[PDB]
Amino acid sequence: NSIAIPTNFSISVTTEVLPVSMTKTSVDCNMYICGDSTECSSLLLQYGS
Amino acid sequence: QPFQQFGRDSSDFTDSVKDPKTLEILDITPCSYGGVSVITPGTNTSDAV
Ligand SMILES: *[C@@H]1O[C@H](CO)[C@@H](O[C@@H]2O[C@H](CO)[C@@H](O[C@@H]3O[C@H](CO)[C@@H](O)[C@H](O)[C@@H]3O)[C@H](O)[C@H]2NC(C)=O)[C@H](O)[C@H]1NC(C)=O
Ligand SMILES: *[C@@H]1O[C@H](CO)[C@@H](O[C@@H]2O[C@H](CO)[C@@H](O[C@@H]3O[C@H](CO)[C@@H](O)[C@H](O)[C@@H]3O)[C@H](O)[C@H]2NC(C)=O)[C@H](O)[C@H]1NC(C)=O
Ligand SMILES: *[C@@H]1O[C@H](CO)[C@@H](O)[C@H](O)[C@H]1NC(C)=O
Repeated sequence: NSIAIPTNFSISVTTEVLPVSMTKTSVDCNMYICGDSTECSSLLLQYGS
Repeated sequence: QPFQQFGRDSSDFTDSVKDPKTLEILDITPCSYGGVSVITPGTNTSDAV
């Protein structure tokens, strides 16, 4: 038989953070593998794609 | 320091060396360092890049 009714109000501001993107990178095989080596470059070419 | 002939690195890549004839340290840097990108409009379109 009872009921509670608020009589006052308040304004509150909250924050929220969401990631949207990350960094972009590129990799070169001929430089990371067989750095400045013609024989190793030929071997890597023979290895496959 | 003395008793040194080669310059190592965290990635085991040579960067410095001592000349046995002039007794002075040198530096090693790969012939290719930067990145190169090429913009093309398509094979049918043209050949200028
Ligand atoms: C419930 O809501 C009522 C309004 O519907 C609030 O009453 C009034 O609230 C304001 C808030 O800024 C009070 O103003 C302040 O009053 C004194 C003046 O000396 C001082 O603290 C500040 O410079 C500011 O002006 C206002 O006095 C107040 N009125 C009464 C009659 O109290 C009430 O505060 C709300 N209740 C709660 C618990 O927040
Ligand atoms: C072989 O290695 C020896 C050390 O074992 C080096 O000896 C050095 O020889 C050079 C030759 O150019 C000398 O330099 C010269 O010194 C004076 C400076 O006033 C002058 O004659 C020339 O302008 C030149 O700079 C150097 O002093 C000498 N070192 C010594 C005596 O401690 C030599 O580099 C190597 N031999 C060659 C490259 O023929
Ligand atoms: C390039 O141009 C020719 C010209 O007739 C066209 O038929 C062909 O489909 C085009 N090629 C590509 C890959 O779009």
